[PDB]
Amino acid sequence: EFRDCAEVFKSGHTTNGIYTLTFPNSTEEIKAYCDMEAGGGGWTIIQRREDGSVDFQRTWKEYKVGFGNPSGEYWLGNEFVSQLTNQQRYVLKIHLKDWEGNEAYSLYEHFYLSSEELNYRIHLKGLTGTAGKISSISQPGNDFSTKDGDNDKCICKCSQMLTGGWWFDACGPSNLNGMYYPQRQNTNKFNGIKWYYWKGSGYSLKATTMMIRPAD
Amino acid sequence: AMDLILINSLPLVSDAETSLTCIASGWRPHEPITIGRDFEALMNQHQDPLEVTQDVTREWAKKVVWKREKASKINGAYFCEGRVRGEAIRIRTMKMRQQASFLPATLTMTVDKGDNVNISFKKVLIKEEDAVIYKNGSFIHSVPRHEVPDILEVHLPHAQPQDAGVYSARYIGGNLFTSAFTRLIVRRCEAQKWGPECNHLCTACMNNGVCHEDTGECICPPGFMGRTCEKACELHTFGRTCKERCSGQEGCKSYVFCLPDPYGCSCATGWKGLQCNEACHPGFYGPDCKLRCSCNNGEMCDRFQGCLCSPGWQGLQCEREGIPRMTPKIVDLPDHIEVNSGKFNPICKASGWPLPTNEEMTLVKPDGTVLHPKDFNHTDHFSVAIFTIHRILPPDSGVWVCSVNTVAGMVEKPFNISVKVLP
Ligand SMILES: *[C@@H]1O[C@H](CO)[C@@H](O[C@@H]2O[C@H](CO)[C@@H](O[C@@H]3O[C@H](CO)[C@@H](O[C@H]4O[C@H](CO)[C@@H](O)[C@H](O)[C@H]4NC(C)=O)[C@H](O)[C@H]3NC(C)=O)[C@H](O)[C@H]2NC(C)=O)[C@H](O)[C@H]1NC(C)=O
Ligand SMILES: *[C@@H]1O[C@H](CO)[C@@H](O[C@@H]2O[C@H](CO)[C@@H](O)[C@H](O)[C@H]2NC(C)=O)[C@H](O)[C@H]1NC(C)=O
Ligand SMILES: *[C@@H]1O[C@H](CO)[C@@H](O[C@@H]2O[C@H](CO)[C@@H](O)[C@H](O)[C@H]2NC(C)=O)[C@H](O)[C@H]1NC(C)=O
Ligand SMILES: [Ca+2]
Repeated sequence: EFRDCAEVFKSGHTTNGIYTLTFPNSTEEIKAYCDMEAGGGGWTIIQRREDGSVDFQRTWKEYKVGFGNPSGEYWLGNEFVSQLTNQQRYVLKIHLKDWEGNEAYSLYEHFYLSSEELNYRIHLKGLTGTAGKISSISQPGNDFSTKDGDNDKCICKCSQMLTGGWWFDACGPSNLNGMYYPQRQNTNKFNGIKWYYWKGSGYSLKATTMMIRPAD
Repeated sequence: AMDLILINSLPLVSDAETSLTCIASGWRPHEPITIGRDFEALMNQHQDPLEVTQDVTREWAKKVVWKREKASKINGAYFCEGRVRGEAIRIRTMKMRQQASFLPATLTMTVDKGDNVNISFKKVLIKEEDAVIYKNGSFIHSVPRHEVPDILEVHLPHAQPQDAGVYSARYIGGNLFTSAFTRLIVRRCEAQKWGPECNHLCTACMNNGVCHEDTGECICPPGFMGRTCEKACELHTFGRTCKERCSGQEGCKSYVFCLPDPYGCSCATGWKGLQCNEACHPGFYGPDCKLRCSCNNGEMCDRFQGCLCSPGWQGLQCEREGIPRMTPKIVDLPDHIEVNSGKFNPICKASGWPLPTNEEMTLVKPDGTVLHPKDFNHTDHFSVAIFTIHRILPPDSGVWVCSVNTVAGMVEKPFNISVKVLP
C-alpha cells in the first residue's frame, strides 16, 4: 500500500503516528513513524534520539534492516532508506534539541544513499538551516561505518572510536548515533551525539530527529 | 632554605639521548631527592621504572638519562621533590617526541587569576585528519579535518587556578604519547598581589621574574639574583645565588631550566628556542629574551646581562645616576664553632652598600629551619644580626648558613657548629 509518509498524508491521514509502509517494487513491509503534525506535514522519521532507550552500537547488518521500536528511538534501516530514495527525489531535515533549552534544524535540498556494495555512501546537496552554514555531515559523503564496518578515511576506525554507525570521514564533525549522555554529563564528551557547527565538539545533544520527504 | 633546579636536557626527544637533572644547590637535603613521572598531571601515562642514578658534576643532584634508541616510553609529565622541614617543593616538566605533528611554541605559560590566554600549537606535519586537544590526559574538544588552524589555539578567558594543567594536541588518530605537550600555570592571585587572601603586594620583580603568591618574593630567572632579580650574575651561571656553571662549551646552548612552579621553565638568559639552541637577536636580552633593552643613552645591550651603562650611571635602563651598588658579603665568619649545650646567639655581620636589614638577613639550621634575628645592630659598614636559640643541643651540630639577600644580590656562607655537652 503506502510507500512513504507523503502517500499517507495525501490519503488524509494527517495525524502524527506509526504506520506500515512497503518497499518499492516489492512485497516487503517496514514499519516506521510519520511526522504529520510538523512542518509542511508528512515526514518519515528515519531516526530519533530522545533519551537513553536502546543503544546504537550494532552490527552493520542491524543498521541495515533497522532496530529499535518506532514508538521511541530507532534507525529504521538503510536498505529501505536506500531504495525509497532513488525512486523520486527526497530532501532531508535534521532537527535536534539541546539540554540547556534550545533547538534547531538543518534542511538538505536532496538526499540519498547507495548500494550495500558501495556501503550506503550518503550524498547531501543544497544545504539550508539554522544548525549551521556548513554541512555537519561530512561533505563528499563517505561510506556508512559500523562496529565492524570500517569504511571510513581515518587511518584508524572511527566507529569503534565514536560508538555507533555513521557516515564518518576521518571521524567527521558529526555522529548522531553516539552514547546518549544525560543532562549533567552533556559536555566535553567525544562519543556523544554531536552536530558540531550548532554546538561544540564536546556537546552531546538531548534530542535528535532525522526525517525525509520529497517535495510535496 | 631549599634551592631546587630541575634540568630538562631538551624536552624535545629525538634519536639522541635525553635526561632530567634535579640539582639541590646550597642545602645538603636530608629528605631524599625524588624524580619521576608526575602521574597526576598527564594521566594515562604508562608506569615504567626509570633508574635515577647519581650525578657527579655538581655537588648534590640525581639524574635520569634515557639511553639512545631506548628512549621510547619517555613522553609525558615528570617532576622532582626536595622536602625541607616537613614541607615540600616540586618542579614539573614534559618530554615529547621531537617529531610528532604539532609543537607547543613553549613548554610553560604563566598567568594570573583572570587573564585571557592562548594555549597555542604549531601545526607541522599536516595529515588528512582531525585535531584534538587534551587537558591532563582528558579530552576537551576537537577540530574538524577540513578546518584545522595553522597555529592551533585554545582560548580560555579569565583563567582560574583550577584551570591549569597539561594541554595536549594530536591528530585524532595517534598515540596518547605521539601528542605534543605544554603546561599552563595560573596563580591564586593576580599580578603583583600575593597573600592568604591576596591582600599583600608582591616585591615587584624585574628581568621577567615571577612572584610567589604565598610568600611575596621572586623566583628569578636562571641568570639573575636579588630580592627583585635586578642583579646580573656572572656570565653563564645559574642557581639561587649563582654558583652553578652551565657545563657545555657554548654557555647554556641546550639547557631548559625549570624552577618552582610559580615560575615555570624558561631557557637561561641569552637563548631563544624550544631547545634553547638559538641565541638572541640584537636589542633583546632576558630569558627567552622576552626582555627589550630600553637602554636610554644608547648603551651596549648584552644578551645576558642587559644594558652596560657608562660609568657614573646604573639602572635596569641606566635611568639613574648615583653611587654604584655592591652586592653583600657575609664577612668575618669562622668555619667551625664548638659551643656547649645552652643559650646560644649566632651573629651574621654583612657588608654591601645597599646594606642589609634584619628583614633581609637570616640564619638557617641544618635541618632547614630559617631563623630571624632577635635584635639588630648596624654600623658604618656591615649589618649585625644576632640570633637567639632556646637550648641548642648536640643533634643540631652540622652546617648552618648565614644568608643575606638584598636588592643587590644574595649570598650564603656556611659554618660548621658542633654542640658538645658540659660535664
Ligand atoms: C585534570 O582534570 C580532571 C578533570 O577534567 C581532574 O579529574 C577530576 O577532578 C575532580 C576534582 O577533584 C574530581 O572530582 C571529585 O570526584 C570525587 C569522586 O567522584 C569526589 O570524592 C572525593 O572525596 C571522596 C570522599 O567523600 C573520596 O572517596 C574520593 O576519592 C575523592 N575523589 C578523588 C578520587 O580524589 C570529590 O568530592 C570530587 N571533587 C569535588 C568536591 O567536586 C573527579 O573525580 C576527577 N575525575 C577524573 C576525570 O579523574 C584531575 O584531577 C585533573 N588533574 C589535575 C590534578 O590537574
Ligand atoms: C651588636 O651586638 C653585638 C652583640 O651583642 C655587639 O658585638 C660586640 O661588640 C663589642 C664592643 O662593644 C666587641 O668587643 C665584641 O667583640 C662584639 N661581639 C662579638 C660579635 O664578638 C655590638 O655591641 C653590637 N654592634 C654594634 C656596633 O652596635
Ligand atoms: C665538622 O667539623 C669537624 C672538625 O673537627 C669534623 O670532625 C672531624 O674532623 C676531622 C679533621 O681532620 C676529620 O678527620 C673527621 O672526618 C671528622 N670527624 C667526624 C665527626 O666525622 C666534622 O667531620 C665536620 N662535619 C662536617 C659535616 O663537615
Ligand atoms: Ca578506517
